[PDB]
Amino acid sequence: FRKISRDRGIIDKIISSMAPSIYGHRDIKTAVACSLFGGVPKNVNGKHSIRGDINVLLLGDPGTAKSQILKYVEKTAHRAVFATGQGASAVGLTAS
Amino acid sequence: SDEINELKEMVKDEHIYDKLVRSIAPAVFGHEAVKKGILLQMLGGVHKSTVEGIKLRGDINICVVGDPSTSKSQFLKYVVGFAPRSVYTSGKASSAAGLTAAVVRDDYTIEAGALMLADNGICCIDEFDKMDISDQVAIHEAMEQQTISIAKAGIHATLNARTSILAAANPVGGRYNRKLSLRGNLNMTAPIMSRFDLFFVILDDCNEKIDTELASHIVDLHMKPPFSAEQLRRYIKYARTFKPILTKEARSYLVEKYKELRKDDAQGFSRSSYRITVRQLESMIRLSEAIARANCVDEITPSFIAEAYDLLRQSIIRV
Amino acid sequence: LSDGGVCCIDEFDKMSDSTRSVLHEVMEQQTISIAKAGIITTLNARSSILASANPIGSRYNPNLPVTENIDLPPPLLSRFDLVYLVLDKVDEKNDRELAKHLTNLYLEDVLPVEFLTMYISYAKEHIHPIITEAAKTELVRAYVGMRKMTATTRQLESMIRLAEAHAKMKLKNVVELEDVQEAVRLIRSAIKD
Amino acid sequence: FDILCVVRDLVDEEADERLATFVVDSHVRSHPENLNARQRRLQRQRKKEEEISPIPQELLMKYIHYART
Ligand SMILES: Nc1ncnc2c1ncn2[C@@H]1O[C@H](COP(=O)(O)OP(=O)(O)NP(=O)(O)O)[C@@H](O)[C@H]1O
Ligand SMILES: [Mg+2]
Repeated sequence: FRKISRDRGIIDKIISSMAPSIYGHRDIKTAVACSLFGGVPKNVNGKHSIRGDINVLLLGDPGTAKSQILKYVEKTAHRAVFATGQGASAVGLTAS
Repeated sequence: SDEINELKEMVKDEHIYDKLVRSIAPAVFGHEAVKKGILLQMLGGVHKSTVEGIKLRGDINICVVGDPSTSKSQFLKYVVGFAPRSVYTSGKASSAAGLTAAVVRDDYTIEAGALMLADNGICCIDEFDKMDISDQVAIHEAMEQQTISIAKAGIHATLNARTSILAAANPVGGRYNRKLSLRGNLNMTAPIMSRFDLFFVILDDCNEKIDTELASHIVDLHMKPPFSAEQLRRYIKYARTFKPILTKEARSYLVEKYKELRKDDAQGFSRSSYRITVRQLESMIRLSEAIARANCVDEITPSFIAEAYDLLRQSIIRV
Repeated sequence: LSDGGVCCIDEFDKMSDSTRSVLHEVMEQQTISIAKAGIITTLNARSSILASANPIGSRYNPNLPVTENIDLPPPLLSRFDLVYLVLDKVDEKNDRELAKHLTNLYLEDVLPVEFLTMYISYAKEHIHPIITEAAKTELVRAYVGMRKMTATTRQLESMIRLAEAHAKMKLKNVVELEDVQEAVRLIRSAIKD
Repeated sequence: FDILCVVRDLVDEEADERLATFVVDSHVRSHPENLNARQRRLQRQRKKEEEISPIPQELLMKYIHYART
């Protein structure tokens, strides 16, 4: 990891490596990469806590690999959960 | 060994492909294209897993649009009677939960719906158009991702739904309006229409030369195909063991034919697609694999690509 | 529960929509599909339905079609073999004789009403009509005639079933031309509504 | 949702040409039939994977987890 991190193109090689069997959509691959690495969560003297996670919406037409991208991210992330549409209730998403 | 020899005498026949299609649903007259589709559904595509873990659907989804006058439900009755691991259900009688999977007490746990029960199988949905949009949108995952995912009541799961779906929609108003697009004749929209591999419309206006022999066939059926059901099932089981591969010529030819369908589907000054998404290229791959299985050859010749292109054109010439 | 018997349904216009959908697979497949609690089965209903339905409001309007008067939708209405209208429109040559017939029941004590069930029973037990070869051509020409006049094969299937029923009557083991002709004629009356 | 990606499916001849070429290549590259045998097969999988992934996917998962933690 330390070796490959030195590469000048490493951000682009990571982004190209996101969902490699999906053609194009480099913007989606970038958004997914940013989300999957995430920001830094912060807490200002304990008096104000700030989100580090990056939330992403894939809005668009049918047959454009959006569901496949999400299944890939379920494959790749160290803790992941997947819940389609009508299959998710309010308490089934947060807590019950 | 008797069954082995019947298999050999079947694969020896150069034009068995016609004999298979005429063995589909022998109690229903005509409608060769639908019978060809049902054959190429019981013969599925080859399901694939990519190096990145991303799955590709092997199952083939078919829609049979028809007026309630048409002998439409006969196909569902046939294939649910014939094909192993299959179910029949009615569009409005079954809810979204009742279709994918429901959550019940016994605690909280998952009750298998119709698309769970037809995993590695065929699910037949009659009166599909009467199904509420709330009930329709539930199956969008099982249609294409081959799974059902749930997050409810402290029970969280993803469930296998590797299923070929066969839908028997009515046109809006019952009568199929031949002046309108296939889009205009249905309450479906592009998210779910792109999930079907192909649509068949089957129409029954009066034509005396047809109506005479059709009527005669109805009375013949009340007892006033080349293969038995057993032989056809044995062949289907054998043909499903083949796993065809795209020949190099077929790959480039398929790219050209996809570009043709894609070009012809363009509408508006934006050149927006409607029916031909990338999903339809993959549909041609599935269909040509099913055709190669129907011919029991491990290599896909461009003639199969031509047949798959023409099978999709049964829908695309009606826009 | 009406497996092997006539199911009599009144208020058939006011029927609930889930029931209206459920009737399709008993009309077509004579069964109802069950898929819950670990049990999956097509529960066979095998029942002939006699429906009784009503117009919207207090009166039927015969200057409007059945679909315009009745609540229930045409595709369900199409499944019935025979469909009838009974009306209270005033006519003394009917009403007076109806009233005299009705009122005479309070005074008076061929009509084989108690033998009817036995005749039905022995007919259903013993007689299984098959279609005559000439009756094929009769069914075909009759069907193409009404087709030349909006018919569907459901009408032909109905004419077959009515002709077979007509052959159980008279205890006839083979459907005759006259059986087809009466099945045709009664359906021609019905489809004109 | 503090990144939005809008995904439009437009007909575009050379773009659809390239995408369709990639998709059919992916399908043969994902076909199931396509030193001990297990070692050789894992090596063949790596040979297939480096055609499209500039870094190994198995490496990418641990790299993500490392960078996160
Ligand atoms: N750029 C692409 N490269 C490879 N396959 C693609 C591409 N775009 C679409 N597909 C294929 O299209 C199919 C459907 O993908 P999917 O992820 O369901 O699309 P989607 O964006 O979710 N459409 P929808 O579910 O209707 O909103 C999959 O089998 C993909 O392999
Ligand atoms: Mg999707």
